[PDB]
Amino acid sequence: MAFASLIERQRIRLLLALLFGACGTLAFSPYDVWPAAIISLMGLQALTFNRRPLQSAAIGFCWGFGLFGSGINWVYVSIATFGGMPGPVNIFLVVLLAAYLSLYTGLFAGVLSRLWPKTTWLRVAIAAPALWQVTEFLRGWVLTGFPWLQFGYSQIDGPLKGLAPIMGVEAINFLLMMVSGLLALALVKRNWRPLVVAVVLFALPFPLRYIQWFTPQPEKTIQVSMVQGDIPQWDEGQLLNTLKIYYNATAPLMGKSSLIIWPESAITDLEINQQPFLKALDGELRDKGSSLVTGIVDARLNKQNRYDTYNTIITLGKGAPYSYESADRYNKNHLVPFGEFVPLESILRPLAPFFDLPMSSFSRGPYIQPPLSANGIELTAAICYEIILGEQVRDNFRPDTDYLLTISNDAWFGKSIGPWQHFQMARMRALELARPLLRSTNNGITAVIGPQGEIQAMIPQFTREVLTTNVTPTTGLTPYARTGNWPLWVLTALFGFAAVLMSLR
Ligand SMILES: CCCCCCC/C=C/CCCCCCCC(=O)OC[C@@H](O)CO
Ligand SMILES: CCCCCCC/C=C/CCCCCCCC(=O)OC[C@@H](O)CO
Ligand SMILES: CCCCCCC/C=C/CCCCCCCC(=O)OC[C@@H](O)CO
Ligand SMILES: CCCCCCC/C=C/CCCCCCCC(=O)OC[C@@H](O)CO
Ligand SMILES: CCCCCCC/C=C/CCCCCCCC(=O)OC[C@@H](O)CO
Ligand SMILES: CCCCCCC/C=C\CCCCCCCC(=O)OC[C@@H](O)CO
Repeated sequence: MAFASLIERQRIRLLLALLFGACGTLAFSPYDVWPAAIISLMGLQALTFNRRPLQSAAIGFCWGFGLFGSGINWVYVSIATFGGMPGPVNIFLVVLLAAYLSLYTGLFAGVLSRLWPKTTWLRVAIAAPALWQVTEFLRGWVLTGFPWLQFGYSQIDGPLKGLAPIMGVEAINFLLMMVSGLLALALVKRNWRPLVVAVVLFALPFPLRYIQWFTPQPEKTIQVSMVQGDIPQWDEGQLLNTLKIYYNATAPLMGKSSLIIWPESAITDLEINQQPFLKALDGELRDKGSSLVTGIVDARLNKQNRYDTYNTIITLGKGAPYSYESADRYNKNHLVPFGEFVPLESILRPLAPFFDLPMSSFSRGPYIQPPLSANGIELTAAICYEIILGEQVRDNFRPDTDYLLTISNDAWFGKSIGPWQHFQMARMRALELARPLLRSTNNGITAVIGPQGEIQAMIPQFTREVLTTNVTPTTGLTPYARTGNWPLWVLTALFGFAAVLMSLR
């Protein structure tokens, strides 16, 4: 009898949930098995059927734990290499992070069955997508958020990619949970009608993939070069060898590439301390008709005679004469949680011994900043983690933007799937805004993404290489570039409002 007790059957559901959760990791790069997203969501919606809320919440937690425990544990690579803590602590911190994010899938499951206990199409097709949209927003907002592993991104090369330029990637998250909900409903109820509807709703967006919301601008085509210095991890001697690598790789490209790009924090020294190098390089670039965009750390003295330390992008050369007082620059807005700041650190700071506090704290640039301009080219900039924040990138985008720009350094996570998941989401921005995206990294993944998310050029990871190719700007506004998120939030409110009112009836 034991195998069939009520608690054992609940536990079986918890194990299955863990498995279905882990299957969802296969949807994202480098695995790119986009059907695994539909499989993972079908289990989440099937295993929560006919459960009390706290049971369902536990199922949603274990589902998320399988998803995040298997799709985010690459953060271990950075913790174990630079954290200085024993192995067990490092494992525990990774488990901790996955348990934290699993709270939001648990919240989704608990709320879904509490308000929509019955196995309906309303539950799986109306309430679930609406509620999923809410709990996923909270995951990406609370404590500055971590909106990593959103199944919509797995459709970058899939049947539903045509929806992203219209309503953004969250619209794909929305439809996937609806389509997966109906498939789950068809199987447990062994009924063909929800299957047909799921197939229609899933296939209707297919032709949209062929819409080109943009027009190429051939007369503005240029040769761009992206230097992948592949620099490992307080030594001037090594900074000089870093400028040597970048200068020597860049010098033969001046006069040939109109735009040259070094990655995040390529110049591993304060801008204040490199005026002679930067002015000399400015002159050489200007005298050959080339421009350089580069990452750097800028400790800027402020009104209060203190230093705001920014993660910065500077410009030099033709159409961007370098100057410490230039406004042709970009300061990272969204810092990496636990990388560039610790959440809640401002509140709990007065109690910390001064000697234990970090030497410097990173400051944040404004949420909206103008495009960078180099050699007459408009570049909407995002640094590293910022490229995953679709709404933010779209609010900095302007109709005159020629290319999206992202520079980053993903060496912290070595050979793991992290950099690939990051690269995957970056491509969704190019598709959302119908602009080519230039992605310059330290040791990968360095690539040019076309206006429909396609990989147009790329150099392999872990190589000291220059990616040189011709790139063409685009003009035109996708429906999502014009609107942003609010169309889907209306649809989410319509769905949410209609579902909860019927649950009250
Ligand atoms: C068929 C039955 C098999 C039983 C369970 C199957 C489901 C698996 C998902 C479970 C995910 C667990 C999360 C723990 C964190 C991993 C970690 O410690 O980090 C590793 C990192 O060091 C490597 O980079
Ligand atoms: C600032 C932080 C706020 C974060 C927002 C989320 C709020 C949480 C409440 C609701 C959802 C989480 C509770 C259910 C999961 C825990 C559980 O039942 O575990 C069972 C499992 O362990 C069996 O093994
Ligand atoms: C330029 C503008 C282009 C605009 C294109 C965007 C398209 C987005 C809309 C897609 C969402 C439709 C969802 C309908 C739900 C039907 C349902 O719940 O069925 C239940 C039944 O199956 C139970 O048996
Ligand atoms: C009861 C409350 C429990 C709440 C959950 C606890 C969360 C634990 C996770 C902390 C460990 C993750 C460290 C990631 C390092 C990022 C990095 O490498 O930085 C890159 C940066 O340098 C690029 O600029
Ligand atoms: C003791 C304080 C307790 C505070 C409560 C826990 C808060 C949890 C929320 C968010 C934590 C997850 C962030 C992981 C960062 C890895 C990443 O994304 O880096 C990739 C690349 O972009 C870097 O270059
Ligand atoms: C009731 C019907 C039968 C139920 C069977 C369940 C079927 C679905 C799930 C598939 C199980 C595989 C989960 C792990 C996938 C590998 C992965 O995620 O690799 C991440 C790795 O890289 C860690 O970093």
